[PDB]
Amino acid sequence: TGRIVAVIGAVVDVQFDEGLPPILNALEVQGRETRLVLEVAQHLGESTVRTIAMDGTEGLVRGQKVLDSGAPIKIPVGPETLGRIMNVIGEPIDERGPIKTKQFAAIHAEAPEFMEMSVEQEILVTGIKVVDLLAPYAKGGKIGLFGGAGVGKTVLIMELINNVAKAHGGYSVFAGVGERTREGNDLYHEMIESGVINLKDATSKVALVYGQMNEPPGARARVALTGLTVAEYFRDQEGQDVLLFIDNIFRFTQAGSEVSALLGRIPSAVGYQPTLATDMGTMQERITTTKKGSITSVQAIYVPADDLTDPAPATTFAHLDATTVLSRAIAELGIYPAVDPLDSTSRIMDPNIVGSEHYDVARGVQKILQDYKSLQDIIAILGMDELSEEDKLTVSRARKIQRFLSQPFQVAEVFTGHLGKLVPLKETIKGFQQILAGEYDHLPEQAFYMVGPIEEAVAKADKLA
Amino acid sequence: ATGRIVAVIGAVVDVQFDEGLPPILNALEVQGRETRLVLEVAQHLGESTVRTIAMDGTEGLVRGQKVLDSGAPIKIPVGPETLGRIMNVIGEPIDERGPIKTKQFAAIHAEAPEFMEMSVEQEILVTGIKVVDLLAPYAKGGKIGLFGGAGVGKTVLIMELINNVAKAHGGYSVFAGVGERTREGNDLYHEMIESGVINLKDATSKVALVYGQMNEPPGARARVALTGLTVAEYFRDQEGQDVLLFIDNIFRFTQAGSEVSALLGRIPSAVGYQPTLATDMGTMQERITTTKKGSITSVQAIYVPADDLTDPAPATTFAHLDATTVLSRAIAELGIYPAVDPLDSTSRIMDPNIVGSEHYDVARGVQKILQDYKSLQDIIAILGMDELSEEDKLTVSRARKIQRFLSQPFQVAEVFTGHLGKLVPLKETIKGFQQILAGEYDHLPEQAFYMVGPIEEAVAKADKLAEE
Amino acid sequence: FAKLVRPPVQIYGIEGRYATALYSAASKQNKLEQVEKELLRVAQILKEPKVAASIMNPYVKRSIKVKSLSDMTAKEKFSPLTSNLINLLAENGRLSSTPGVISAFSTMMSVHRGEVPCSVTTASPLDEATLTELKTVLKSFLSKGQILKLEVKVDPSIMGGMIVRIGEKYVDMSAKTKIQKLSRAMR
Amino acid sequence: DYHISVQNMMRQKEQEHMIRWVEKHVVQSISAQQEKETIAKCIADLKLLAKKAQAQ
Amino acid sequence: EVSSILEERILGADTSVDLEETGRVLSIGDGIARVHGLRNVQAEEMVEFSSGLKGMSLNLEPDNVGVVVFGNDKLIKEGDIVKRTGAIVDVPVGEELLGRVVDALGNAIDGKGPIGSKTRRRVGLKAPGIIPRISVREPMQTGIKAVDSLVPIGRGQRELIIGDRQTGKTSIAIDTIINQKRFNDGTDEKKKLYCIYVAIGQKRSTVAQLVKRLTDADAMKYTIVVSATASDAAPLQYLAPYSGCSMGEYFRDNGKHALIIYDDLSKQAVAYRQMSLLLRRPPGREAYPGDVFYLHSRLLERAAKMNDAFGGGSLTALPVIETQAGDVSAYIPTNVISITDGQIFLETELFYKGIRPAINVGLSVSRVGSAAQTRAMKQVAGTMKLELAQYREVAAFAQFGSDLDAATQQLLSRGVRLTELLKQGQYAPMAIEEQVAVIYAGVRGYLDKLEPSKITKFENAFLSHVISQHQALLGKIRADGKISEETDAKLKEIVTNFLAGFE
Amino acid sequence: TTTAEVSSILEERILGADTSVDLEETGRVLSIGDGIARVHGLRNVQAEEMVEFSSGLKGMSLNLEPDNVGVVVFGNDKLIKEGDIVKRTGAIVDVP
Ligand SMILES: Nc1ncnc2c1ncn2[C@@H]1O[C@H](COP(=O)(O)OP(=O)(O)OP(=O)(O)O)[C@@H](O)[C@H]1O
Ligand SMILES: Nc1ncnc2c1ncn2[C@@H]1O[C@H](COP(=O)(O)OP(=O)(O)O)[C@@H](O)[C@H]1O
Ligand SMILES: [Mg+2]
Ligand SMILES: [Mg+2]
Repeated sequence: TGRIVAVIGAVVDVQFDEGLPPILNALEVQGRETRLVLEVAQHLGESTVRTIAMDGTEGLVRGQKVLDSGAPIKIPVGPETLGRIMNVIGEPIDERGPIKTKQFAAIHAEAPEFMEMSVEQEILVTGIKVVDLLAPYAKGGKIGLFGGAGVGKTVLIMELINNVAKAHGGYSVFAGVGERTREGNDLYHEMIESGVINLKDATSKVALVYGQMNEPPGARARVALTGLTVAEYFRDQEGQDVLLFIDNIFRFTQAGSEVSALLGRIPSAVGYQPTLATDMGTMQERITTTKKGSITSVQAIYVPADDLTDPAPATTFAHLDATTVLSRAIAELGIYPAVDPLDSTSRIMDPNIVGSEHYDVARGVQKILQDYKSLQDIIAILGMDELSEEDKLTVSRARKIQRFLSQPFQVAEVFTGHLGKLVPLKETIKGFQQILAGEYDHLPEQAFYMVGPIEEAVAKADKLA
Repeated sequence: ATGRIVAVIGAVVDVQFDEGLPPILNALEVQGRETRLVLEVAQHLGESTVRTIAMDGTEGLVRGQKVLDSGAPIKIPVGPETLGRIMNVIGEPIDERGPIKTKQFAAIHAEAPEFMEMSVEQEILVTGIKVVDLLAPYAKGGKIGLFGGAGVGKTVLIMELINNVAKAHGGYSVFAGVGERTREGNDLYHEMIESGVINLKDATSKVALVYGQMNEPPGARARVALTGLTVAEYFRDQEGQDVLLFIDNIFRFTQAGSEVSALLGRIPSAVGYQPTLATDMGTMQERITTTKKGSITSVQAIYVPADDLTDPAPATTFAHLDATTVLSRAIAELGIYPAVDPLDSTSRIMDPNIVGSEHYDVARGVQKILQDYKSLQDIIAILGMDELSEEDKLTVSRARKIQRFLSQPFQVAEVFTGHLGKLVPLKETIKGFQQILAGEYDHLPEQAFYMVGPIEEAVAKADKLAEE
Repeated sequence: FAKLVRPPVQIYGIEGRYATALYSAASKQNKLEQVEKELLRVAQILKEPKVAASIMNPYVKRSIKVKSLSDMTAKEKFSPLTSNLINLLAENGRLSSTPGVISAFSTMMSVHRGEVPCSVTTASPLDEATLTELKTVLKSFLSKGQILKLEVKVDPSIMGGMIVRIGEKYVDMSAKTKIQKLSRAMR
Repeated sequence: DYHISVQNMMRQKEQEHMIRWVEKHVVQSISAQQEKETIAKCIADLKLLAKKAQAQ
Repeated sequence: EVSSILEERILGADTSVDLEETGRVLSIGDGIARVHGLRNVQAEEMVEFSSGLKGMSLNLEPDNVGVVVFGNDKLIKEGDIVKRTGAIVDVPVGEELLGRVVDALGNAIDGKGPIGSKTRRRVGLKAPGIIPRISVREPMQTGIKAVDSLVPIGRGQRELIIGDRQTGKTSIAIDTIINQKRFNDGTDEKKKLYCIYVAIGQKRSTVAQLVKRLTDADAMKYTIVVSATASDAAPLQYLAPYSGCSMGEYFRDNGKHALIIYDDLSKQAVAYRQMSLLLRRPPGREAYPGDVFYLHSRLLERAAKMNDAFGGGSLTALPVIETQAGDVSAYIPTNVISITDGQIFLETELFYKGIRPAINVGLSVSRVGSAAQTRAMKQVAGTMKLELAQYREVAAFAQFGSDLDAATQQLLSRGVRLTELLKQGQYAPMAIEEQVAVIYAGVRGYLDKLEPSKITKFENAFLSHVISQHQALLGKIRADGKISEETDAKLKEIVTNFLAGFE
Repeated sequence: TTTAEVSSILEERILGADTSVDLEETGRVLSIGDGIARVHGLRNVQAEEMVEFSSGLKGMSLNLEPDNVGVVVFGNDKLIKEGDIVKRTGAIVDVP
């Protein structure tokens, strides 16, 4: 048991007598109404360890006794963490009683060893036609979800959770790093309405880990690790294809930079921490495909100053395996989900990974869309009669494709009254291949709007006239 | 209390006392100096040692030299006896006319007036300059800013303001040259001597002078503004008369603070300024205010480094000024003097409820047409002027006429341009700009509106050019 | 590193580390009093014209100073651990701070035996009966099996009242009472 | 309201003048009062004893 | 009487004495005092010096405690005694602060007597969590057509007023304060909004002008002006936002609705940077300390809309950020933009282009969206927003719009008329029904034939006509909150008649 | 002060117990943090010599200060604590 000797800002220094705790150890301050957890960051010498705080440091007196927990910050983990909101230190903040689980796990864990890593890229079928076709999600990969509000990002997150739960039988974890309290409450209630989290029975699919903006930088620096530990439990002790969400990774980088600055470490370029690459790697490398299961991370990304070459977005892209961008223009066009079919890219979009047929279909779809963009420019400048019959048929096929990318969502059934569809990858590939082959060129444009498999498209065409 | 000098690093002198430690902001007299060297206590370093800033050169100082304490901050000779007398940072007269025999002495450091002492009334001070009196009118008893770069015309503008206002001002006036050229100070002194504002023969002078120039150490340039505003404070509070406080240039106060900050032992702030920039600037500026006892009309010239108004030193001053006048280099290069930026100058009294509906409408129309001209310049760059429509050609011509008619010769600028100085009344400016907006002079060449006074002079110049 | 006995005051600084180490070492082997006496007598043998010089001189080798001090402390009867402290100070170059270390250790041992003085500063001292009355009331304040020292001061600025700092408390009934008249001045 | 404001201002001026005289007179009077200084040396000794009894 | 009441006051005051915790000033400089001793001091705890100045113990270093000074540092000498108050900094709170100008510590500076505050509340209390809050639905009418139409603000939402200097941020805040008069003096309790204006780093003359402006508009009777001027020490400017936030939290917790306007949060950030640098805390980008995002984050998160279980109160925050040359990528602007929900963007170019207020609707956003609007205002505002977006898409061709497509010219005309509608005078807030009527008259194509320059005159005349003769329709719109079909037909008839008779 | 001017080393010196510990070939970590570990002792250590910690990690003696040795840890610094015993390997950092 140590004593506080320095309360400079959020940095608290504790001097121990008997045994100095190792770095990244959780120290619990005594005499406070709310738990104050200090994480050891340095060994300053003279039996003194410099710690960062996970809560406000007001009311701390030089000489307050601090107990060494004996391990890093350990959070309640298990199947009972689903449908609950917990902060970085693991305390429940949903006012629904204690989270009663069987085991706890330290947030700071080593990345899986070299042998435990999988050696085969595999596509995680999300059930969404646009994602599964043009920008497939690699199992155990990282996805950069571009776009903010007004493009249905939260609806996409809920639908991804529901699809992964229904198809692969794997749970999901949402770790909100620096998430607004108002937006956190809105997302919580929206998820409650969507049914992905249930307050009555144990059918919830999301474990929420919220680090609000009003918390100290140390808390937001470890909220991502807390959510990642929650996902790691499901990956290891249950062998599920977990889905981790980080909203967003840029605030994780910012929290890391603030924590490093508080410790008096000389900043790197554009005012970032020296350990930016190493901290990002230690966070991301735990998101991989082990032999027991896998963790797939869909991380929202905010690009500072709209500069993709800034150190934070560059370091984040160093770990990304695919990108999904929600364009407001597509949403205004009326296509939901608003995933941009052109700007979205996937590293595993290679014939050796997804197969020759899938690669050919996706490349053809993208080529037709680009040709449609060029012909739309021509139509904007010249008249629609200028283009040939081939150009007109390509325009019609591309319109059919871009309306086929739209898909009803189960999470949105209560609102729009349209039944949600979980389109398998084979059905998506077959439908888009048949559309490219000109098989359904006689069907009207609206026959493919907001449908699942192409059979539903032909049924809707039959319904029309 | 006698202390010994222990460190003479740069302009910062560390003095160690044993019996009586002087409080911060205390004037210390260095014994053994042929002249009078004053050290101002800036920090208490501990161990009965104080860190001080020198008000003169530190050459010749030796460790262990005795230092006295005044028991009070720098006290300057103040009163009606300082009129026509130039005085140093520490109050010593530097005009070789003998001591400033006065019955009052005031410390240059004092508390800012309280909230209840603020005066909310605001009239309009007509200056005779078309741009100033039209777009950013000055208010009696209000703080005035003259933001500008190096060579845009801050000094000439403030000299013209002194010529136009100080002579017509019933009350007293104070000029506080902070960190500027001594040549300019000598020129101003001789000009005011020959203009009757400063009279050496008898006590009818109306302007006091406080001069700390760029040859002075940074400690001196960081306190002359305080000395001048202290003289102004005496003329405002002890006597109920109105006061004019001309400062040129106020940026040197911040620059001097930055120069001393590094040796004072402070982590540098952004762009290398002192961390206490805003604090000290506000402490200085709040003292220069119109109270219920009296009114001080302050016309401060503000140097903008590299013509970058986003620099912290000029940026912080914007919140401290009611009316601001930004002189831009681009306008000066076009030959338009004064180089006041019509679309950047602002005034608090610019409001229809204060300056009247007509004045506000004319000013807003001028600004709007100039903004539209700025928008159309980009089109003219690629399209070409001859390819513009007939409607916007008229707008461009009116904007050119307004830009040229904003220019005005100055009495203090007769030596450069050669034109006779002009002083246009407010109603004449309003009528002229309203007529130009209405297009009543679309038949006159744009050259006729360049360097003229009232619109009648513009038409006279037009017909004179037509005669040739 | 074996745990060291923390002194009660726990002073800080360059002399602080040396004083704390000395207190921890002397608490072991139970030689606090002997070390304190050797420190109070080693300051006097550190102010001779020969001894005070040649240790503030920076152009004499530390080895020379170390020996000059080793033989001095050997012939000065010092053969416990204080000789080791002097040798360490000589080796590390903190010899000029040795009086500070002595003062810090003396304050630590004083707090170990005596108490923080109850500084009283009102005016010229009153009758001895009032002095012993205030001493007794201060003892009653302490009343923890300890004896406190006293330091009486004189302050003309302080009015009829007195200010007493019994340890680290510093009650105040003095000219500040007339300062508290601003409440009437305010409202 | 003219009369009301004038009366209020006069009241405030009288108040500040009275407090100024009081604060400029009390300090010098008590500085010149040794017979009150000697008892002010013991206004708090009993108060000190009571305070220490409260502590103990 | 004066002497009698003075003696009554002095006899009422009791000169009690007691033990304390005290320390000596090792070194005092630049408003930072290094204090020896004071072992049992809490972090961020108020302590008072011998001279009477108060302070805040921030750095609890082992050898000394670093305390910031609430005043000029000349009154603190080496060796002075620093007593311990024993409590974290707190400010007086309650309804008694209404109509009063107070400093950062709540002390009255308007010379109107002591504050009769009965309750004392801290300045560093945590914001409400996820559970206590509820989604923002109730509108917060600012009185500006542009704001209430395109960038709506709800009760419990942090909306930013960002822009360069001399663009109208203070004017927007002050007219928002003025507009709430129609609700406060009325009868509907759930619509009253108590404004709290916090002035940071502004000259006392400006604050006096603002107070006079509010008093002339009879808006001070529900407004608290917390003043931390440029003359005041940096710690006071640092504390002023938190003091105002606590004063608003009092109303928020008691079911009432409070509006807090942190004017120039950038100046508060500058003051905090000065304090951190003088405390030798490690610097970062632009010399700001690492915990500068924390400073504004833990302040703005206290703005929330509590649910019915907690009272149903609210606290709306309107921070003001003074960007330099429109650079929103700077440190503090980026922090505040990330923290808040949306922003109201003002531009100098638009200000001098005749578009006053200078709200740039292209850059101004509101993440709460239309959920913070009345049904009628939402109905008109969706159409207006869509049409203005279409116009801003084709605004580049306005220079050569004569030789353009008919659709493009129609869009240009509609957008120009809508922009002329968005213009509004200063200190003239409009009621929600008046705004919805004007926007209805605009979007429904009743101004296309009218000259673009004559929109303002038509707008004023139409407002006068509808207020005078058709007050019943405006009252029905206000009470119902939606423009129903019958009201739609009545508005159509009224606008048609006035347009016919306008010439 | 200096890195080895800590109170523990001073106590070891004054107490005279500086004889049992092998300061010539082993050393104790004074301060581990920021990826660089300061070691007291290793008087016979070489520049760039690889030293192994108690936990098992190996480090390279980068800075040979007069009173301490700055060792960069080839691994996570969490496993290294103050007071850990560092011993020489008698070889400049090499690889099989
Ligand atoms: N809607 C408006 N119409 C006309 N003038 C306006 C309007 N709003 C503000 N102004 C004027 O613009 C000027 C600047 O206004 P304001 O003080 O609100 O701006 P600001 O950017 O907040 O100021 P500062 O940066 O100096 O604090 C004032 O002269 C004010 O009268
Ligand atoms: N009417 C005028 N107003 C201002 N400047 C003028 C005028 N006529 C000519 N000038 C030129 O502008 C320059 C301004 O010089 P100065 O006032 O010293 O600039 P600054 O004070 O910014 O260094 C002068 O060199 C002068 O030649
Ligand atoms: Mg000049
Ligand atoms: Mg403003």
